[PDB]
Amino acid sequence: SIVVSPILIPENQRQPFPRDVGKVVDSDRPERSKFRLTGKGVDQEPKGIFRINENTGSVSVTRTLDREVIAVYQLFVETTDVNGKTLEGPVPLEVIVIDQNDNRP
Repeated sequence: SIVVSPILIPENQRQPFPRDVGKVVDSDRPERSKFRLTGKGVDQEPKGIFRINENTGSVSVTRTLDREVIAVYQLFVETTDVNGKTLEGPVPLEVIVIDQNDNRP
């Protein structure tokens, strides 16, 4: 089953992106299963902000972030087989935009 935990990433972080900021992993889904990531920040606006590594389940950010655009990107993950079928999910994944030495409290 997809195991996940809120990913708290600091806003304003700059390039070079993309960069892994976490890992969604499945406890038992087929070793062939590759993960989908979806939600505001992925395929929902803001689009193309977060992308998970379909195979590793590594959640990666593609650019900087700001807490006023979204305080929490609520993504949704799904385990998919090489058949493209979803065997698990959609499960939710939350990416919260934390500050860094108070970037913008």
